[PDB]
Amino acid sequence: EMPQPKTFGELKNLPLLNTDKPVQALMKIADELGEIFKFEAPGRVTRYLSSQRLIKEACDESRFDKNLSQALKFVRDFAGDGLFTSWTHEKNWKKAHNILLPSFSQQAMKGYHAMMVDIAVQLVQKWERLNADEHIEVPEDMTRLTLDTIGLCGFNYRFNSFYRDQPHPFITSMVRALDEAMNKLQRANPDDPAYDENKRQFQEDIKVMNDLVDKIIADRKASGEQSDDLLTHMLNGKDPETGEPLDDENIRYQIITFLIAGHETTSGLLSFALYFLVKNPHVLQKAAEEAARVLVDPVPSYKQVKQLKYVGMVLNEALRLWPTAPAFSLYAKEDTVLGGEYPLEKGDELMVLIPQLHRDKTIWGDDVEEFRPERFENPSAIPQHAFKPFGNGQRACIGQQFALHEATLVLGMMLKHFDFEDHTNYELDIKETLTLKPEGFVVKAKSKKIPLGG
Ligand code: HEM
Ligand SMILES: CC(C)C[C@H](NC(=O)CCCCCCCCCCCn1ccnc1)C(=O)O
Repeated sequence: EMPQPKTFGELKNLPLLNTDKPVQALMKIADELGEIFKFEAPGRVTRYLSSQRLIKEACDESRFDKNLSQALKFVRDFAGDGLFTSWTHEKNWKKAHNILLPSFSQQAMKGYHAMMVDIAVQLVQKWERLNADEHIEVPEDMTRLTLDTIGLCGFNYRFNSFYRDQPHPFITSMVRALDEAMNKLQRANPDDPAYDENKRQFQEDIKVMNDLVDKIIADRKASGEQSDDLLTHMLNGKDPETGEPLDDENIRYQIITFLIAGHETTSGLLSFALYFLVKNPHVLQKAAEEAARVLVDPVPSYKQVKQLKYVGMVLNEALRLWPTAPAFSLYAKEDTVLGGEYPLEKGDELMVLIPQLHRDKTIWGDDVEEFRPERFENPSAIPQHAFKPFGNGQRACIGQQFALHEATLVLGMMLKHFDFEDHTNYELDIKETLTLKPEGFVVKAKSKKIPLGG
């Protein structure tokens, strides 16, 4: 049979998720139980997969499709039928996928590059302007950068995060809505009066988000201004298959979806990469040498960013150890046998535990906990389905090239401009929300005093 972790009577395994750090908890469970285990809650069952052997089968699109976990279902209250929270079989999934894919291609990154540089220069200037006795709050600043980059490149909206101590009200509401959504994953009687306040606040937070986004869309339609950004493409684009464009409601859901993605999910990659670099100074030296050799102009060009090969290896190795969207869910399309040993019925759910997959010793060797960017020196020597930080197949991350372009640009500029000090000898503490973050990660940066382009 299938291993299963400890139970809590009629609550089955559900209380195991009643913790601050559920993914880390599930990883320990996988260390104990192996490549597959059953996880039961009242009314539901899912099987957690950790091995490349089984995950490669799960990633066969003829046999399994993307499932929406209860978490994703609660988030759908504000992300709607945007790309991330739609079923593959919903008309609006393929329609938006077809309309938006060209806006996310490697070719599209050339068009976003200048505005990415705009926000990256704001980060570099902030750090240049700190006084000698000060320090950097890494995740907080990386989030300023990533949120502002998606707002600007995406929809020509400036959140102006570097002008703020307290988040923009939209972000306050987005974060609190996401927290509420995932808090509901632990409530016996959702309709209890105790939760009346939570509900009022949730609706207020949804309205904050909708009002801003709907205004952004309406203002653009009225001006007729042809930016050339995601919003332009969504307003103008037609799905080649149906011949139809997106409606304004779905465009709003896509914008909210991109803003969530571009927040701590993408800034976590930068924060973990810097964490590993400061903990591995020889690797930081290699990466800084590439940045200084490649980034020879006052600001980076698109071409130069594509030449930061070792920087991209550092980012992939950070995604290997701490993928910031650490789990995705699948369902069986039909009755099928997994791995020649586990019979599944149509509808049965699977979870892919990505940090565990990325520690499969039969793929990576014994040293899986070492931070060694050289594992990605030839990124096509990596076996199929061994490395999945951006999900699978047609339901993989549409933002992968965007996230990697901004992370590579930013991290390159950081390494060119500053030497870094782990002045507190920071102890890794990974906070979990929808994403992963090295909470309390701080450094000091000493400027190399290299001028920036204006
Ligand atoms: C390091 C950064 C990122 C990582 C590791 C990541 C990871 C992932 C993963 C695992 C999925 C599959 C989700 C699932 O199966 O439930 C996904 C999907 C998606 N991501 Fe990303 N993501 C990142 C950044 C971004 C960014 C910056 C954007 C937008 C600007 C974005 C937009 C999306 C969208 C829209 C989907 C759903 C696409 C579809 O199903 O059609 N992501 N991402
Ligand atoms: C197996 C789980 C116990 C893992 C845990 N997830 C949740 O509690 C459920 C929370 C997931 C819901 C997130 C919904 C947000 C939808 C928008 C995502 C945008 N995005 C991200 C990546 N690319 C796009 C965790 O991640 O710590």
